[PDB]
Amino acid sequence: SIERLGYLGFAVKDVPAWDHFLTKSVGLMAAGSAGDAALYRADQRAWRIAVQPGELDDLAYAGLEVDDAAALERMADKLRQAGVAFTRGDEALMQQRKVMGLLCLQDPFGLPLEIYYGPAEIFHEPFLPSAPVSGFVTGDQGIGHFVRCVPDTAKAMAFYTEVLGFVLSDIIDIVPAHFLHCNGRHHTIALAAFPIPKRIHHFMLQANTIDDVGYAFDRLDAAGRITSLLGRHTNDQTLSFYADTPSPMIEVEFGWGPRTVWTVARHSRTAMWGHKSV
Ligand SMILES: [Fe+3]
Repeated sequence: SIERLGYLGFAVKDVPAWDHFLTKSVGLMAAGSAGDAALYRADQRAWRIAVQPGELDDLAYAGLEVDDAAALERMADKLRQAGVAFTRGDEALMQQRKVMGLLCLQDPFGLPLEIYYGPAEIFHEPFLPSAPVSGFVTGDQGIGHFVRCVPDTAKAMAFYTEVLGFVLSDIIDIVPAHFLHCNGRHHTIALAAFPIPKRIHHFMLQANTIDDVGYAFDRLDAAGRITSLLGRHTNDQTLSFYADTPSPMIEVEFGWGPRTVWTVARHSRTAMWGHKSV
């Protein structure tokens, strides 16, 4: 029943660094702020990534989107029937997130998830990137995807698939990482039992052309943030590179051209070619 990943919020120590990193390096558009948070756009939505101060330096929340008010109610029922605790968002939160309905819960292991419907769009104020990027691929596939580090894969799997309704695409023995989808995007969430002290390992934005990626690589390289050379994944075939975010241990992946989802298969390497570690 979850349709797609629509937005992400980070609680970071260096907001100045995050702002600069998101605009000048990644190419997102600054969209003001909501509360203590600075907002950034990637398309027509009023915002896609929120950055706020915090000693946490990690992903503070994930917005999971559904198509209408009724579907939101159906998620309410599903969560209750599955016995998962949740809370309705109040007027304050709803207008801070610019959504029309909002259920708040958390995955086991502690990641705050927000299920919403009716987001705000601003077409009269067309998106203008802060760095040279022709555009991002969002739409029905949502904002991108992230790799959630969890202590127990089977427990995380059951929740994401059984209650949230994600479906497995395939596995890669990196620790077997499990990739799940909830729309055409090969994966919106990947679950892996990595020994890092973080909620996620990385998030990924998909650009329209290979040049977008090439240009971004140079921008991030000049900043000294590259951690992975250009490459292409085995399972979704995304062509990308990885770079360090201003928050230690969390990284970004800028990619292009992934295939869309189907049959579960198993891969032994994450890279088809490339992706050499730097
Ligand atoms: Fe990825």
